[PDB]
Parts: sequence; C-alpha cells; structure tokens
Amino acid sequence: GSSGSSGQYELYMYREVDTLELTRQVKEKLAKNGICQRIFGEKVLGLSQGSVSDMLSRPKPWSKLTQKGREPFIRMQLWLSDQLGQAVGQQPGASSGPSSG
Repeated sequence: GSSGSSGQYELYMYREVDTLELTRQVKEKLAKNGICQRIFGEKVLGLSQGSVSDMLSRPKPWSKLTQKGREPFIRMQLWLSDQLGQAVGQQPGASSGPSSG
C-alpha cells in the first residue's frame, strides 16, 4: 500500500509544482532556522551563490525548467520534507574583510 513516504524525486519526474510557492516554503523554513539561503544553495542544492540567489528571488515556472534545470528545484522540494539527513555540523571556517592598506 503506502510505499515511499519521503517522496523521492521520481514523483516530481512526472508531476508539476508551484516553483514560486516552493521557493517561498524553502525561504521560510530556512529563515525560521537562521540558515543563510546562500550556504544552503552552495552545499544542499550544489549551486553558485549568485545562481541560487537569482533562483530564490525570481524563479522560472516548472514548464520552463528542463530536467537539468529542475534538479535544484527537486532538491529544494525534497529538502522541505526529507531534510536530506546525511550530515550536519560544519560551518565554513574562513572569512575576509577589505584592505587598501
């Protein structure tokens, strides 16, 4: 009977989603936890820091996204429920400030 539950991307290979409400749900769940959507994009989604910014700010509809364009949105959809519980516990140790002298 009920057999999957975490809802792997194979559901979304066929069916459509509201990419605007998806990015919304994601942005909220991240904000509710003080997660920088940048580092989420970098690690979880796997995307460049500006590419994911443009994504979450001004997505395209599912109908525009090809399979390679849906990949980050799929990982977004999963992460909502799935949380992708590999591993947590490491910030990016590093920083810089400007200098001129």
